[PDB]
Amino acid sequence: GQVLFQGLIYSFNEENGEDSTKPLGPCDVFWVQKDTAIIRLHPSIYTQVFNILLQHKEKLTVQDCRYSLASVTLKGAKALESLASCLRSTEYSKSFEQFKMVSMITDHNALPQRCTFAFEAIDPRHLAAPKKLNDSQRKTVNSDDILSLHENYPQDEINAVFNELCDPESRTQSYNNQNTLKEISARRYKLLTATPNSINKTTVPFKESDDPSIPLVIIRRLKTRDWIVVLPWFWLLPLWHLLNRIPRMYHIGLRQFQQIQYENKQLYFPDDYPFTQLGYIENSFYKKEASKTKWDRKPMGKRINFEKIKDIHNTKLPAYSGEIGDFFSSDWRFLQILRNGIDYLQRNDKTLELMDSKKTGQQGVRDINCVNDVLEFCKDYEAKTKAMSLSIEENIPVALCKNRKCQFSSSFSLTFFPRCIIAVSCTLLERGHPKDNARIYQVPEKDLEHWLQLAKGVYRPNGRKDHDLKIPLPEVHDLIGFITSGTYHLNCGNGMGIGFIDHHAAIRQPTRYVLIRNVGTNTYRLGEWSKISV
Amino acid sequence: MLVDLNVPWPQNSYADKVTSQAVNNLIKTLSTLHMLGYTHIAINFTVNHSEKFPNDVKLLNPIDIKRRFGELMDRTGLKLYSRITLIIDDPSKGQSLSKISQAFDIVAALPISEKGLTLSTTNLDIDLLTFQYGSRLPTFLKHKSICSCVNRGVKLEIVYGYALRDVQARRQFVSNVRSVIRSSRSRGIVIGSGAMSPLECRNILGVTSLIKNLGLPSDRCSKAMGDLASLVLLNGRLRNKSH
Amino acid sequence: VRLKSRYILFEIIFPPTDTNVEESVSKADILLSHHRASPADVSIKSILQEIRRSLSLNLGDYGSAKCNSLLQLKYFSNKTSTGIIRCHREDCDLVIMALMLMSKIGDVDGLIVNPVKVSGTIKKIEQFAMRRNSKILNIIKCSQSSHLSDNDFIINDFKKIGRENENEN
Amino acid sequence: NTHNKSTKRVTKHPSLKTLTHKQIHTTIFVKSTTPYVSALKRINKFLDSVHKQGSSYVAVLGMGKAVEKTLALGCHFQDQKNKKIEVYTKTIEVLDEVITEDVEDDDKETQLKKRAVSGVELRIYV
Amino acid sequence: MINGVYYNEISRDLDISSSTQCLRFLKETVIPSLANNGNNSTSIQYHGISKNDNIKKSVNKLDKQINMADRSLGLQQVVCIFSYGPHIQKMLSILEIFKKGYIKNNKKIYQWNKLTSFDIKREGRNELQEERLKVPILVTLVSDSEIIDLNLHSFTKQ
RNA sequence: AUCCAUGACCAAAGAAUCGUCACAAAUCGAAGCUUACAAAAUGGAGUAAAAUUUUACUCAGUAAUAUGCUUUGGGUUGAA
Repeated sequence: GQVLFQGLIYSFNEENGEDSTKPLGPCDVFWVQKDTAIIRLHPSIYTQVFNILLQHKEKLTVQDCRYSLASVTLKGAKALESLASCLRSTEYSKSFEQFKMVSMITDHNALPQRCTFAFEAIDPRHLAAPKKLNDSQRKTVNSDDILSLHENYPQDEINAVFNELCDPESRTQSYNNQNTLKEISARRYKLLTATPNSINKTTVPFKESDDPSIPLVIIRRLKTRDWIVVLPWFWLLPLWHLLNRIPRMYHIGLRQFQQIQYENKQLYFPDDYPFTQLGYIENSFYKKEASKTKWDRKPMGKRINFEKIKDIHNTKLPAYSGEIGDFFSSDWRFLQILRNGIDYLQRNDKTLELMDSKKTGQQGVRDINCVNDVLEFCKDYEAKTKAMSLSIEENIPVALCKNRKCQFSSSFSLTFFPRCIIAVSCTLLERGHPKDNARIYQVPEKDLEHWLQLAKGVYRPNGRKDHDLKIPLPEVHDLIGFITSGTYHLNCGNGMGIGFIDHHAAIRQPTRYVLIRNVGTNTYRLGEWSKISV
Repeated sequence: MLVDLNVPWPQNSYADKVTSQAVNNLIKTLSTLHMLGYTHIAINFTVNHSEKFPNDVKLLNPIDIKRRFGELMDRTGLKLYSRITLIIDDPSKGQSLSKISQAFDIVAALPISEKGLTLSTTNLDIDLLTFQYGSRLPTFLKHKSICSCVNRGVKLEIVYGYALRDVQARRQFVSNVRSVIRSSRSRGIVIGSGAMSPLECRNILGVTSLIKNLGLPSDRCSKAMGDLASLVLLNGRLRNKSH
Repeated sequence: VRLKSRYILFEIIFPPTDTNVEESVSKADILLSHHRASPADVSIKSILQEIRRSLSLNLGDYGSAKCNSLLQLKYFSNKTSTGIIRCHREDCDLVIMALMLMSKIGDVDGLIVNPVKVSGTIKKIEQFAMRRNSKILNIIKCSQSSHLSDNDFIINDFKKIGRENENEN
Repeated sequence: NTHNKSTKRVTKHPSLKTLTHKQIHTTIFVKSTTPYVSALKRINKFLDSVHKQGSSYVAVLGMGKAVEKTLALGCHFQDQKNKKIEVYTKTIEVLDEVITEDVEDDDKETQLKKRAVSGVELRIYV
Repeated sequence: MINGVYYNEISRDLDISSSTQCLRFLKETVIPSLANNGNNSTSIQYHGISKNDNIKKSVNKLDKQINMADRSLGLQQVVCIFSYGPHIQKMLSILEIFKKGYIKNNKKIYQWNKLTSFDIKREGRNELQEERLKVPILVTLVSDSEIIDLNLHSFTKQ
């Protein structure tokens, strides 16, 4: 069916005995005639996969055409209407008839899975002004002609025009005679003395063989819900000049892309993949420096003090004076160590215990009696084992279809096993505004009734909502997740965040509520979370 | 909502009945107060706590709220309540308030002399306290007398009505209100309005300034006619479970 | 810097306060009776003079001089008694005190001066006044057939006060 | 014949529409999860900026859950606001996806089907 | 009091939860008040809808009611169907389907619609606030003939 | 070759969190809660009664909840 693909791409290495795989990032794979494939990749993972294919170039052939093919992405409702105002054809082709008809939908979610277009356009500099497709005549499009698009598919006419992109000499001939601006101007000027003498045309005519034909492909991405247009490289500039003369067309950068994909409850490869070798670097090595550099470079007292905060938890452990974990990033190493230690503290003694008052100070013995010992173990492991040396590990896997939940003086280290997590989106039922790196706690079994009552609604005698009450607090071993992107969600009118939570935490909740608190604050807001199928 | 809870009922004691012109004036002033913005209203009643209370369980509240004003609780949404202002002067003369509790919703007290004032905060069943701001309050009242009652569920009341009648009463009102504010440390203060006429009523967004430029913090001026005045009414209505 | 300001929108209510009238009870009639026009003996000077009288008596020299520095009456209509006054931001409460503690404007008696809103810019009190008039007209044309209020005390006035005297940008 | 034992996943699609930049600025699609005061404010603010588009009415418009909700709003504008409204009952057709029916994931084969419902359009004048 | 419906500022004694009593009241109280004199009576076979029905038999009944075995030289088959509240969704499923198969014999049909409301008053959040709700009422006339001598200016023609 | 004190010059930066403020509209101001549906429209699923028809009901759970809820406002990577 040659429908577009969007998923996750790995890096296999099976060549000698023991082998494994590690997720890399998104990928776009498009099949053609069962023996040609086109792959689109983010630049960062471009080379690593590429050399892998070069391990079998005895059997395949590869063209690094990233300097010869260009693309443009279009989003919105009136998108195809604007693109169709700057494209004409050379001959009569059915794939332009379908393109003409479907450019009048204005709600692209109704269209089916596959909406590929492919044809040959003329030099867009002929028009000298964008022009409609005379579409106002026909305004009785129904849901019966849409079903025709699934049967009247021009397979051969797509393949023939497509194969003029996977061949360098064909798209070299595509430049056979590219016109300069002045000679196009002279050609247009020659239209003031035409023979019909009753027309007054503006667009220049088209020659049968002394002008180039530009192959062109348009595809639809369903998961991101947008339009790709794929074109030869040096042809991009003439087209892009017209596309920005539409009275209501706007160009966007990369931050707007992040915001758009945030609103639709979807991830974002650079910033929001903490289980990939580069997402982990972007999180724990690139944002942290950019934040600390502007933090410690303020006079003390003109910035938020992080280790001097009062009443964060119900009862205080003397390990951390103030806030938990790093102050500048979503620290996942602490999550792994803390959760693993909490699990080990219940090896056979179900009832945990926080601290015993001055048992002792410390074969390099590091006993695992109290939870304060786990916290000081995590404190020791940082700034004295990886701030003076290097070590790499992926403490964050992704959810797997199989079932490997449980586990257990030989190998009992707290950084040896990856702890599986899942990705969720949390919406706030009451006041709140979750920023980045905020923490996500489970709801304690005690005070569940109070939080449920707050969810249902508690009203003042006046008639409004009651907010100023006594907010109860949980322990420090109730930390189960982090939030990686969050701001005011305009599609619902209330604050919302997206983040990750520990997998074993969610599969044991008797309810579906969580508590959210920012970094450097002690206010706990309530929220409800829903899964994302990624 | 807005709550004003000191509209007087035209009757002096248990002997006389209500005439026609008095109720005619009361209806007009109620309509004006409804126009200005108030929604919930209570009706006052003054006795002396030393008189022969009717023995029967009826006709001890001659307000008759469900026959009169029946055409004002619809055709306009304002709701009405009932209250009585006992005047306490002696530490005796019986008539414990277990009887009139069921026949009203709000019970107040208006002490006159030192013995009465110290009795009122000692052990009664009132849920609100008031003073005679017209003239000559027994002065030098301190936190000692008022702390015990305000720690429990009692509230203080201001009327601002006497600031509108005459200058001579106005001066005494503005003198006594400062004392009562500073003695209670700005805790548990609510505002009523003594409206003897359809002229002596006022809006909201100015009287709050009238109390703010006398000593009350602006954070408390916005809860006098509001949450506290709503809570007193809520408790008074919820007291009706005696039956 | 630049000096701030506050604008106060004040109405005048003329309650009946007379016995042996027994009016009807309905949201239409109460508003239609309380909102009669002004007897035209009041003017733009009478209100200002009376509000100056009510300050130097209920407040002293240091209360009547912190407001009189900037106190101007901009717009006033007789068909509907709405008016607009201007003052300093930090000294607006004293003007409100002058407003309440003042009755019996000039020689006219038995009336209430009612400040209904205060706002910073002048562009917004105009919108508030328009919304207020629209609300009154809607509530007077919904109790029954509108023309049962045929006396036209105010009905022809809200439309015709559009921008006749409100071009004070 | 065949019983519709299609408990497998079904991805309901929005009804096909088409707009003209004049129906964009003079139309409201009342959702099922729309709070009452939300739509009340929206309608109250289109009847103030529709003259410049050369129109004289606002087309509230809804189906399913919306209908009674929609009608309630219409009531609030019929009386207690003194405006004239027109009511039209319409039929609508939408499209539903169904699978053709190792272990494979959600990405299965697709077939389209057509199903019809009924809704109401409600024109509120100025 | 703070209870019960309020139709045209007048208290009524009936319960919204039960449908039959409300339908009876709506049938014999307001319908003649909107559909005015028609020579003191016109051939109008009333029909009320409820959320518990079977649409096939109901549309068969509506088909029968508009043709009394092809009455010749008689009155007009004018039908009036009404509903209120959560039952309205069931009515439009009928009223449209009946119009679908009836135009398969290239015949025309004309209908009129009208909308009114019940008011309801109930206890709000706490014991000091009331809340008032609106419940919709929809009535529709189908004719099978041209304009009728009845007075229909408030109705909408479709 | 070391330290302390006073003075001059250069350079960095210009605190964070929580609560209250009357109107079928509000506030000293602004914004958000519009890709119309529960697969109950291959002409939905069932229960009772009486001679296909007539009369009574059950099934929609993140169910829905009415001028209601949520966010923000002086140098945003100092000088507007």
